[PDB]
Amino acid sequence: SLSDKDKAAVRALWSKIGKSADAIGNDALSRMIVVYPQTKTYFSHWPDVTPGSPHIKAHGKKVMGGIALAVSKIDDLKTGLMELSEQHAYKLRVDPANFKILNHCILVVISTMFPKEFTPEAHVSLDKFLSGVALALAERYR
Amino acid sequence: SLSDKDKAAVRALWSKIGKSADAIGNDALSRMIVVYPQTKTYFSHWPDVTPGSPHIKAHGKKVMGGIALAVSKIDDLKTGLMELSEQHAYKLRVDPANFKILNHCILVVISTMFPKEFTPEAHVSLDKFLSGVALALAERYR
Amino acid sequence: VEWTDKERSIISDIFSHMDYDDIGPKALSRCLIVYPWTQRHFSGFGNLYNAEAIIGNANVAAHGIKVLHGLDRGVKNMDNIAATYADLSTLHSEKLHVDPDNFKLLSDCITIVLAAKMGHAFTAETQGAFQKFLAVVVSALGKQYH
Amino acid sequence: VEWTDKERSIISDIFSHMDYDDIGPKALSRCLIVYPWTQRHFSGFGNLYNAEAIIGNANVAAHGIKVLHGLDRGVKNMDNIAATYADLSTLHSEKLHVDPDNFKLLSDCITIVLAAKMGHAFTAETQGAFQKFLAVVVSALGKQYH
Ligand code: HEM
Ligand code: HEM
Ligand code: HEM
Ligand code: HEM
Repeated sequence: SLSDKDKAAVRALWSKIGKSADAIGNDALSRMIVVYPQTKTYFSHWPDVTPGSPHIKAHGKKVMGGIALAVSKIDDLKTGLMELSEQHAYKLRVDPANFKILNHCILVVISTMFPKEFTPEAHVSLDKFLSGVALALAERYR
Repeated sequence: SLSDKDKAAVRALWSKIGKSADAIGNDALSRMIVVYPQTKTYFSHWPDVTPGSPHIKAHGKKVMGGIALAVSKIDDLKTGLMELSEQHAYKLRVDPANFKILNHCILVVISTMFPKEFTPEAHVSLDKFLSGVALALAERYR
Repeated sequence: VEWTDKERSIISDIFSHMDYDDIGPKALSRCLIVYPWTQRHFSGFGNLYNAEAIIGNANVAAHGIKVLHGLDRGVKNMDNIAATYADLSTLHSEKLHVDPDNFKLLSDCITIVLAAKMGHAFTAETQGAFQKFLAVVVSALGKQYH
Repeated sequence: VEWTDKERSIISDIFSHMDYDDIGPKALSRCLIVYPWTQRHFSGFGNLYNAEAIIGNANVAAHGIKVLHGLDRGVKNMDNIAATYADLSTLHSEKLHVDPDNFKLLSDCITIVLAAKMGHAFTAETQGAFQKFLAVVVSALGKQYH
């Protein structure tokens, strides 16, 4: 669980980077696709599962929008992300193992973009937070 | 998170297998040290890290005692297992990846021992619960 | 370490006694319930929205025997598993689009069901070699993912 | 796949521009904060009970340079990583008692810090080849664990 310190740390960081969420989302999805090619199995319905393709840029921004939601709903992620969890559970059937792959890609991106803001202290709290999102997202699966 | 259905399911199972806790404990740990020799890093203080050693036997019943505790605090694992969490976090410093490892061995043991009772449905709830236990033990780490 | 004779023996013993007709469906149907994400590739198998429907589904039962038998080739070619499976690997990747993590989930189900079947005979040493064998096959099934 | 010329080039490049004095300490120190169970092996290093103490620990800093130079041998022996590391593997398993899962957590921190250092140049392409390389060393470090 996220302590008060964690929640303040995420909010503060998000406050700072939130403006580039779309760039972050494109970057992280492009790395996921190239560094962990097995995740491509979920995008077989697109013809362009290539780094920074139109489809990837678009999705990039929808995923980072869900993170923006999670930040605003950080006091009760389970409830906050309930609808996103059923969409993943029953329509997409995404293996929760992938959330961890994506989270790691997100941290690498933030790290290359905001080197000065991504302190070790921010890292621990964002890591706890993204694990928290992963758990929330997995709620309705079984 | 555990539903009521999960809770009834674990409670009913435990009602049935709880008497053989010490055996399960020894079995499980013995499998964990054989099949996953890297977990031996934690028991280098013992001279007899071997399947069924008096050390394994004894420890197996201490661990299953913590599972008996969790079943009874099943409505609030976070608070119920706090003290266990501190021990693991500060004193043992056990990488929580290891929790998943043992959990898997516990399922194998229950399976070998109580085939009629370990249905697919009991399996989903006990898996959700052990995951539950793993997260509660990890609570005080960071 | 690759294969010790002991490992060879155990694998050989387990498969010469495998009751595919029992194990198959049970492993797959357990997998579909415990890791519901796996149902992504069974569109058309009929209703899989509840435990009971899954245990009774004949298509599930049949596909489970199909998958279990898919291990035979590994058993027969223990020193060439990667080469042997390359084809199945490409299939799951480009035609089925199966997330290779599911390979691992199913293996765990296989191990639990086999464990319930051999009881006490499913010693720590047997569990070791069996898991080692499944882990080699799962590795091979995911190498042609690009 | 094992090594493509491109991967060989990317690895050689990164290492010839590596600032060990910088990344070294940063990676380890970041690991001790983010995955605190890794502090298990550093009693003697001084106090590590808070983030600032850790960052500022000189023992931590020096061991960070030690461990990062530890990949130099893999770089100069790209086709023989398992043989090269066997020794270090024995060391970590029998004298240090280090949980191998920790090898993987330090790698992620090395990746995260080098990423903050290279910024934009730390492309998806680089990331892939650097992770690949690290995963092969981690595999080699855990191989003598009986
Ligand atoms: C940080 C964790 C994640 C968040 C916040 C998230 C969020 C979302 C959102 C908000 C949508 C839907 C928008 C809509 O069309 O209504 C979506 C769709 C989707 N997501 Fe997730 N997602 C996450 C992780 C993943 C992972 C790891 C994968 C697998 C590689 C994945 C695969 C998909 C797919 C296949 C869709 C449908 C996209 C389309 O058809 O264009 N998601 N995601
Ligand atoms: C289901 C998860 C687990 C539970 C409920 C659990 C519970 C416990 C309990 C209750 C004790 C203390 C005995 C006492 O009161 O003296 C203990 C000790 C210990 N546990 Fe955990 N544990 C779990 C998982 C693990 C794992 C996965 C590892 C490492 C691979 C581990 C390593 C240890 C060690 C090293 C000790 C100290 C043992 C000694 O020297 O006697 N535990 N555990
Ligand atoms: C140990 C892991 C597995 C092995 C050895 C295995 C083996 C096989 C084999 C041999 C086939 C051959 C059919 C043909 O030649 O057309 C097959 C087909 C198939 N497998 Fe896999 N399988 C495994 C895991 C899985 C999992 C976990 C899933 C789903 C989550 C899956 C989904 C499928 C599907 C959908 C087919 C096609 C059946 C059809 O033709 O309708 N497999 N598998
Ligand atoms: C990429 C991963 C790592 C590499 C390449 C690596 C490399 C090294 C090397 C080359 C040594 C040589 C010391 C000697 O020859 O005396 C060493 C020592 C040591 N390493 Fe590792 N290491 C790694 C990860 C870790 C981790 C994750 C830990 C703890 C979690 C750890 C704990 C230690 C300790 C305690 C020593 C002994 C230092 C002393 O007091 O002399 N290492 N490491």
